[PDB]
Amino acid sequence: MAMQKLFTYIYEFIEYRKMVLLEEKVPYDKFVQMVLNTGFFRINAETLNHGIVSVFIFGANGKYVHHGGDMRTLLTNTLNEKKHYEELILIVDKPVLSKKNILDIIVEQRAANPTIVINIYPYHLFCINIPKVSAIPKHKLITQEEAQEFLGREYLQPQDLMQISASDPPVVWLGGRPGDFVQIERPSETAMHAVVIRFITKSKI
Amino acid sequence: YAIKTNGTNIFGAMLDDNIDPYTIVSSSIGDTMELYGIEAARQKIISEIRTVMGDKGPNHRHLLMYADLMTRTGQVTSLEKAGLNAREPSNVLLRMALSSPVQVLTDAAVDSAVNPIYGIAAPTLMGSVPRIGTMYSDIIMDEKYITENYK
Amino acid sequence: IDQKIFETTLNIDDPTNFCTNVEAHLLKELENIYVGKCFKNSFILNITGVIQRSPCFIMRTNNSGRGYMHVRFSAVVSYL
Amino acid sequence: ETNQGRQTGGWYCFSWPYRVDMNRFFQFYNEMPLVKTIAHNYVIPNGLNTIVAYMIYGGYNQEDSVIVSQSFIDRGGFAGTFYREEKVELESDIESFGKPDPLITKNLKPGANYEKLVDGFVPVGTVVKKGDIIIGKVAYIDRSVMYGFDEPAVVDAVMRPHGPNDEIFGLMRLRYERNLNIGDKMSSRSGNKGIAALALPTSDMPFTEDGLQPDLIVNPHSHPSRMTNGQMIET
Amino acid sequence: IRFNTLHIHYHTGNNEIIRGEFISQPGGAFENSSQIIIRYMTTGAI
Amino acid sequence: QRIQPQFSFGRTLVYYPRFALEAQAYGFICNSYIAGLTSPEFIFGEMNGRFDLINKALSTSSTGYANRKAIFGLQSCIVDYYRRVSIDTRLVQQLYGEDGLDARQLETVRFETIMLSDQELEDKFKYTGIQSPLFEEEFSRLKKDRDKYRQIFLNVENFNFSQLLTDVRQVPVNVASIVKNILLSSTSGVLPFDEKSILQKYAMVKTFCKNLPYVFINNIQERLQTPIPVYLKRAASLMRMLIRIELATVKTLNITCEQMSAILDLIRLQYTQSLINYGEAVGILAAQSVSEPLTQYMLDSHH
Amino acid sequence: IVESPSICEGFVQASSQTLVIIPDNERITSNVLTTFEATRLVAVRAQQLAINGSTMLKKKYSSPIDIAKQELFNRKIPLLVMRCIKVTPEGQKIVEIWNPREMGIPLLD
Amino acid sequence: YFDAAIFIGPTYHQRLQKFVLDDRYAVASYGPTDALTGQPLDGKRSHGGLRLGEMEHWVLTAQGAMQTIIEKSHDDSDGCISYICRNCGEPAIYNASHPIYKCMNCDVQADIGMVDSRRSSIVFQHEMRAANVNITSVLSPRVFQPA
Amino acid sequence: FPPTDRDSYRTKRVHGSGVSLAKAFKAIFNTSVIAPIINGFKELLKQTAFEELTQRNIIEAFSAALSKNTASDLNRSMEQSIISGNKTIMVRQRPIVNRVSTQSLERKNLLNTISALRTVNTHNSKQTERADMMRRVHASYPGY
Amino acid sequence: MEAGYAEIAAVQFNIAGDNDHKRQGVMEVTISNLFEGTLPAEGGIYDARMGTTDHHYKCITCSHQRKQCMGHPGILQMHAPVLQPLFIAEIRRWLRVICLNCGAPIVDLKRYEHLIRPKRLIEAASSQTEGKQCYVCKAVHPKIVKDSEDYFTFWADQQGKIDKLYPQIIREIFSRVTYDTVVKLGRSKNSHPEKLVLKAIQIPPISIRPGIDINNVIQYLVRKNLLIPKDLQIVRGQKIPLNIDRNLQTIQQLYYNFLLDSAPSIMRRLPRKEGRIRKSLLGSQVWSISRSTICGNSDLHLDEVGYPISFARTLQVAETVQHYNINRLMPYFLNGKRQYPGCSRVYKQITQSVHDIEGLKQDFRLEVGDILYRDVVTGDVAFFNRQPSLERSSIGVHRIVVLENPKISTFQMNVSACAWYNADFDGDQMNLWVPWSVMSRVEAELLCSVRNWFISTKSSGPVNGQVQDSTVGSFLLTRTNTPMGKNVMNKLHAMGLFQTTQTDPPCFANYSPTDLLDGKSVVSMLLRQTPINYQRAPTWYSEVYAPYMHYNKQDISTQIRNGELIEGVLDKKA
DNA sequence: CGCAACGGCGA
DNA sequence: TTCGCCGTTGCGTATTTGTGTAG
RNA sequence: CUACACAAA
Ligand SMILES: [Mg+2]
Ligand SMILES: [Zn+2]
Ligand SMILES: [Zn+2]
Ligand SMILES: [Zn+2]
Repeated sequence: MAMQKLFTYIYEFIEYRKMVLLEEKVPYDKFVQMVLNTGFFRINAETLNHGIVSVFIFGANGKYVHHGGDMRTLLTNTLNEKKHYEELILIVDKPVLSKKNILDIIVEQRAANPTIVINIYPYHLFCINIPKVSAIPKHKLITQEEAQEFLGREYLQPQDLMQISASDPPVVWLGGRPGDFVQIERPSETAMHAVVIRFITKSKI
Repeated sequence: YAIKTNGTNIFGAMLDDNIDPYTIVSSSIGDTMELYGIEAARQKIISEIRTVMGDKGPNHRHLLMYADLMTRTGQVTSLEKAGLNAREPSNVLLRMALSSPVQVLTDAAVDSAVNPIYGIAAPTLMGSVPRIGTMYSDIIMDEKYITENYK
Repeated sequence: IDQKIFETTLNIDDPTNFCTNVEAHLLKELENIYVGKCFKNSFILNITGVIQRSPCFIMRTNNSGRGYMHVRFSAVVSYL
Repeated sequence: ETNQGRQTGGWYCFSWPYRVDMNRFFQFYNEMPLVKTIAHNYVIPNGLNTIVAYMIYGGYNQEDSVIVSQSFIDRGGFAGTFYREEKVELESDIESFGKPDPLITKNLKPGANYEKLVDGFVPVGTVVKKGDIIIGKVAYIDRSVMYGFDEPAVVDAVMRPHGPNDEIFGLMRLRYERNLNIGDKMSSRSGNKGIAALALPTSDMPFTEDGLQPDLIVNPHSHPSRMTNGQMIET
Repeated sequence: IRFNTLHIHYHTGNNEIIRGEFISQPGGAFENSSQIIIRYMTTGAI
Repeated sequence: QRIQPQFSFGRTLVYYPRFALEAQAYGFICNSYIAGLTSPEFIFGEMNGRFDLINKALSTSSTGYANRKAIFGLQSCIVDYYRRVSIDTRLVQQLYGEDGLDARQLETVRFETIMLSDQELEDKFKYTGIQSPLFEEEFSRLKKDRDKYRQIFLNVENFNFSQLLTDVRQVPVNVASIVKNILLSSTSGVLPFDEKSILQKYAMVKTFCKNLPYVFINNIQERLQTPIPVYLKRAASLMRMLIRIELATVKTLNITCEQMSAILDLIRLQYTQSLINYGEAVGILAAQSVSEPLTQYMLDSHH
Repeated sequence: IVESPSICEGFVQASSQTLVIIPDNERITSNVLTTFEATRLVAVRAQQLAINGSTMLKKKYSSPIDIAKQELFNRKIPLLVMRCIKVTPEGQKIVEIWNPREMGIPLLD
Repeated sequence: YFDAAIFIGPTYHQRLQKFVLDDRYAVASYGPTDALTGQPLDGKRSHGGLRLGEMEHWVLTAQGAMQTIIEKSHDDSDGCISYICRNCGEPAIYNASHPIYKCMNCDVQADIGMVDSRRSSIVFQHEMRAANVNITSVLSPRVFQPA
Repeated sequence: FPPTDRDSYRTKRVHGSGVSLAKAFKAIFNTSVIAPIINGFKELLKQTAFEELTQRNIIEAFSAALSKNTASDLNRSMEQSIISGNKTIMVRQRPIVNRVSTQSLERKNLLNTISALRTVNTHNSKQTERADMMRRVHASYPGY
Repeated sequence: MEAGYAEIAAVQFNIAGDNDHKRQGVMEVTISNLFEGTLPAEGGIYDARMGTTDHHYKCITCSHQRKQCMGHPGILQMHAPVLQPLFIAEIRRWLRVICLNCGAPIVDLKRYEHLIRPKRLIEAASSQTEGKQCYVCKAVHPKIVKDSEDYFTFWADQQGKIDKLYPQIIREIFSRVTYDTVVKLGRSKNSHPEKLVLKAIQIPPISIRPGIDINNVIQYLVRKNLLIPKDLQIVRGQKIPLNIDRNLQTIQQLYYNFLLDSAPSIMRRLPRKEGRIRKSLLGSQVWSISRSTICGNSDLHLDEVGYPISFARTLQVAETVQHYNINRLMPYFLNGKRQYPGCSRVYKQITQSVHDIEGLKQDFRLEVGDILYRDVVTGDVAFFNRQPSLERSSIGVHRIVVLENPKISTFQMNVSACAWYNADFDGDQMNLWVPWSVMSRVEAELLCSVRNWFISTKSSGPVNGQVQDSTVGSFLLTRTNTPMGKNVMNKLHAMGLFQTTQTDPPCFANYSPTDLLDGKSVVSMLLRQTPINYQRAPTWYSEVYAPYMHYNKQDISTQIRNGELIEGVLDKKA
């Protein structure tokens, strides 16, 4: 089921992002009952730069994913705590991604907190180990210095590169922000694997 | 032994615990793009075009050209008008040459579009000749050589 | 009467012979084209000298084989 | 074959000499098929019973080409007359038929012959070629008719019929002597199209032990994919 | 098409399920012909 | 499918009864062309032939519209001076065809080491004639190339429906053919053992493989030994691996050092002659090459 | 009230550019002429030999095309190849100037 | 003699009324042109023509030809010379023989450039201008090697 | 029951010359004889009284609309319906559809002439199912 | 002043307003008369100032004789403003976005700031904007309803009080709009809505309306504009007389039919397969080109095309006379149009005029810089093309072989060259043009020669080879056994196999007349020139025929070692 | 004939 | 209030060749 | 020039 896969792979996502957990991994039954009762499950992780990443796993039928008022209240209360808050990851069912009320709430909360990154993702983005999918080539983020020297050698601007959405599943698991560069090792049936660099653009939704 | 289904539900198959979720192959490019990304979608485009091509198909680099053209923006664009609008919004002359010249011209006029002259259709529609092929590199005269040799 | 900087692209109908002496031929051609005629709100009396030019690019949009060359030059003009 | 059986040259009309027809071909010699069908009880057969050798002969009949006997062409095989017409109206009293006067004129044609004209028309039986002027119409503004075709023609018939207002016009008939040329399309009754690629003299054409030689040499490779066994059985 | 005959067409999506076209000729070949169309819509109306 | 009952309710032709069960009623022709079909058999054959003619007639328009749309969507893709494919200035490919090669300059050669097991890889390619670690690292390089090829194309197998791994690839240069020709034209015969010659040949093949990605740049940067971009290093992977397979020590024992130098320069020349030209309208080439099989895909639709 | 001026009045033509020639040791393009480049060189040279007549070919040819082909093959062509790499938007045209007489000539035959 | 016996016999053959003398056509560099586009007329009937269509231009472009696209589509077609002011981007009025050097836009600051075009493209731009769409041609900037 | 087979000749009719020219004649006549003469009678009864005009006055109004501007356009209209074949032809400042389809008798040979006179034309896309199905050899064709 | 060489780098598209038309126009159209004698009426729509379509007069504006004159526009000062037909939807969108009393944007402008600029105004016009209260002037916005009859009439349904929004009223409403509103709506400064109402339209150059049906529409519009009073003024709710209303409607409908009708419009020449773009711009009609039926010629090389001599004397090659080629060009000049090879025209450098050779008896002097147009000769390069041109090889360059037989009018080609063009000899016709320019000839020889298309760009494999007669002939020649015994020939027939090969024949001096040579021996003698290694089973050996037949062991395995056909037959596979 | 904006009115 | 729906408009439907016929 | 018709590949 979506909840079980989410529970088993969200910590794989957190560890793949090179983050350490701040709480104890509760049992699956406790996680699902907390989602049903509270309406969401919160996971807090610490990045290598001591930033805080909050992963909110919203239940399908919860009150936070169909009424914009509760979503606004939750986001405001969670963004007012004394934490560094490098990024907020909100995980919802795919239909919630089309709700203009919740999307507008996310937009205004992002505008009100420009420093903080807030992203809303569907369930399927964390229901599998995305980097281990066979069809997905190995994505990797390159530093701005390596990208700058690549662009200088190629006489290119970042806007001349092929683009990749920040909401791309491999980019999400990488953690790439818009304006960054991601190097991709794609298999080639002409040259037996090739390397490409894509510019990360604004995330869809 | 594997299972070949009718209909694509990649997410549903990943949720299922009786099939390998890391080797799910779906014939649909939209599901692959939504579930896996633009690189997997480009590989899916290559595979689907190759399947359509048949036994006597073209070289693989032409399928690569198709798939890289359609996925260059990070989203799967088409070979229709909408794909040209997404990939070359400012190429008013090429989009006019494709189809609907009056509508493209009207939108260009109200949009104050600036059309750099590149490619094939844009230089051709202005009576010029594309800067490709024998005219990609421009020739300059060797002044030193002519001065020291062609007295 | 004062010096004014002008920008123009010439046309070189014999690029091979022109490049044997680019400076002399360029001055001759500039004096021929811009001798005592109005050009850009100025009468330009005579060419003082070329201050910047281009390689003799071969014309690309026709099969003539001719070259053009851009030349930015100084000259004395008669404004009134 | 249904398509090709209707473009076949032959006796396109039995009253052709009284018709001023355009782009019409009258083939002199027609034969009943040696293996006829019931269609020839009701329509005239167009074509000839050519002797056809199904063989490779120098590779000149590959990919639907046919090698023809130059002698068979010379003897009248598929030879005929091609017909064109030139109908020019007189409009009103302003225009008339006559040789333009070069001194006055208004718009005399440059490079045109303007000779070979009697009473405004080239006489019957006179060869006309390219820039020659046929039917001299003058209004004096020159409105003459130039020949134009790269193939010379012989004026076959000239008349001045009365239009449906008791007004005269032109309608001269031009005649072309059309032998079987290299590049002329031939076909069998089974639908096997062919372009005449090579014409060989009688001494260059293959012959059987008893002296039989073909009119056409047809590549055997035209058969296996096209399955035109009816032609094979008919032979 | 033959006249005085009904042409039932499962034509296709535009809220119309099926149509029946009948062209009626008073009895000759040159008399004025009036065509009736009997639609069956998705809404249920005939 | 067979002849559908189009004549009436349950009837295929006026010659066959309603709900006929015999095979001939639904388009089974028991006669050959030489025997001559009967009237209903000829009607069924005419149905088939007319269907083929209609297919040929309408596929032209459908494929022509598709081809024009593809041409206009792809025509702006032009190879630039880096051999990338770009629209104006925006990149479409980092390297054309991901190897930067002209489609007219490719040969299908076999990679011997792909299907070889671990033992037969040692037996055929591990050279034991000089107790040196150079040949140990050469065999390690060969084994690692084989493993990388296997991993990549096994993954390609995994994310495809029925795209099987093959050991044959299209490469600009057939190194095996060049080696064979130089062997044939060699004046000498079986070379005597020469450790210095063998070591020098191995070292020069290793240097040639290391400098192989410089065919994509020039001889100036090769002389200056400037850094090679990662994508250019990947583009030369297949040819590097083939050169290591075919110019291995075990297969170049009878090759003299100057013969191997000639081999390497011939390989480099052939590689240089195979690269796609600057300014090639490769989008139009792709549109044509993919539109041509679309006509045959339409023509084969009824199968 | 607003009265729209003509487009030409609000149109600034362009900034003139300065040719930035990449140094010889920094050129990254191919030292081998492309077939397009060699063909264009021979075509330009042959047309110029049609308008001029002066050549450095010891062997005499009766066709400008033959003279131009031999000049390219014998490394005596009086032309240069300029490969425009980048157009910097500060007003710089970055090019690589290549000498065909020192370049690798493609097959062309 | 051939080693194989050859199948030879009377097969009824038909001469299809497609004559190469009618089908063949060759035109020189001159003839009647269209009044509007300035291109040759259409085909043999009009005594001038034969069309290099869209697909032929695609094939010549894929070959990277040019200089043949130039010859055919400009020299053997409606190729002409356009004049653009380079200061307003609008077409200018230039005449070398009878000296005219002007543009109806900015007058004293006119820098007329000689732009190779086709009469079809000039007509196309005039038709877009007739629909009240202003077409301004930027023209390539002049480049100078550093002093 | 299945829908109507649009290609079956069960529910098809071939109309040629008789029906076609008859309908064209009806349409042209209603416009070039009845309506001219109606206008003539309206003018006669408007700019002239009644009960005083003789029998010949009616005959003169009758021939006025038919011996003037008539028999040179209806004949012309029928000739235009025969020749050409464009959809609409001009008949007295009003166009009507040309319901008769004709082709030139191309005398390539006698067989071509007979076949042209024996051709059934179906004068009305290319990638629909209808476009494919209506070009097929239908099962109702044999013998007809 | 030597207009320098220039190239167009970019093209900008903008809405043309009254100021643009006034500035660009070379005249103002005042009188509706067409002609004044043999010259066009000055002030009319045919005025020579706007170009020349006849050769009887020049342009006045540029003094060019028709061909060099590109045409010039003229202004038509309209007594009543008209809307721009191309931007009726833009006028409608701008109308239901701003208050029709002060030009203020009665819309949540701050709401539309995140949107992309092109969609901003469309979204803003998708809002309610009906009965909305203004801010600057505090007025109620009427409902703008597009007329259902024509394409250009607007109403303001203000609480059921419908009034016509005449283009003068719309012009005032749009003039009250500030540039800040236009910028904040995602439009540009050059896209101000005031441009959408045309006081002075542009009369197109005569170059685009030549011949004395589109001119009828312009003449009608001019003469109907003369009917409107010069100082006609309309304000909101004027209730003008019906006559003026009809005249205004007819003028606006005439402009709409002139630009966007369906006489064909200006904008109806653009679309479709036969429109301006696809027919005149993306394709072209060309001179110096030939077309004829193609037939087969086994004696032509694969890179050779047979050209009838009649076509070789029609198509010409432009040879500029210089010192290095005067002696070679002399025979062409002397032959003239009388004998082949000859010439047709000579371009004089010091005259700038061409002269036909038949009339050039008095010249007899070829100068350096003269251009001689000589006949096509054997060895010239020609472009061969078959339609449809689907592949890269559909246009290839062949060496011309002139067929001096006058009875041949076909384009002869080798049967193996047909694979490039997907051609056969059942009636196919092909275009052939001979490059005459030096540049095009150079590039035809070096770039477009059919040797470059031997390998498919599509499949990366070979395109040409033996077809039909040659495939079965290779099989018959290389098969081991014939029904007569071993497949051997004596020395005379082995020699005769090489008679028409057109290369250097091999040596048979070591073979006696009595000696017997296998077919594989002579094949190897041919293949030794280009030694290759080949080992593959032939097409002849099939497993579907293996249970039957008796396959000869030497026939079912083709092997070539350094050009020696060791064994096996040569057929389709090889 | 199909495809796709669209933009106005029901939700 | 934000979206579906639905008439309602446009756009487009291989290429290159010939011959007619008429308006 | 705008239909339309007949044809070719
Ligand atoms: Mg054919
Ligand atoms: Zn200006
Ligand atoms: Zn002019
Ligand atoms: Zn207000």
